Amino acid sequence: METPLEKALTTMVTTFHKYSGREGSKLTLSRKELKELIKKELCLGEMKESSIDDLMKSLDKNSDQEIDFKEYSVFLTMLCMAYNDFFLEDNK
Amino acid sequence: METPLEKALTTMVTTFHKYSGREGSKLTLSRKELKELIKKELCLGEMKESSIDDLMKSLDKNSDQEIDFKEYSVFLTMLCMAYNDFFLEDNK
Ligand SMILES: [Ca+2]
Ligand SMILES: [Ca+2]
Ligand SMILES: [Ca+2]
Ligand SMILES: [Ca+2]
Repeated sequence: METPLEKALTTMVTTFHKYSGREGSKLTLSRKELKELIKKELCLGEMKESSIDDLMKSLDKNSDQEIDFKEYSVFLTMLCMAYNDFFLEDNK
Repeated sequence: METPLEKALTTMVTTFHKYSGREGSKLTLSRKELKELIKKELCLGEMKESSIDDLMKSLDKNSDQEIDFKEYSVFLTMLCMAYNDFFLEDNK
């Protein structure tokens, strides 16, 4: 038995490991694998090419242009804060 | 239109603001709000009291004994790496 939150974490592992196998290492999202993933995973219109390549420059820790899981946790942090800050303007 | 990952992050924001609202300040998980949240989010059974008291003490960068949102992303990081390391014994 496993929660809808363990299934949420599993989905984050799913789109990560699945798209992380598009290129580079199978544990990294290259700047192409990440651009591929964001362009499917975040549907909200402004996921445009310079929005993603400047985001990428801030998600990455070293400019290797391969996103390791601890680089990728920066993405997950900002997105989980942004949906909270949305909820603070909607449920009020 | 918003993805199953945005709905996974929404689930995380929903459990978060609910338990992060349940003691101390409302954007922050106290040693009790966290011990609640973990034992609600993780069905594992090794989410035991001293495992959680070390985990809390290991999450709490600042020793204030609430978990701010940027403390809480460290929990989500360890879990997204642990379910990947699970997935690496199956989808090898
Ligand atoms: Ca890759
Ligand atoms: Ca990198
Ligand atoms: Ca609190
Ligand atoms: Ca703290």
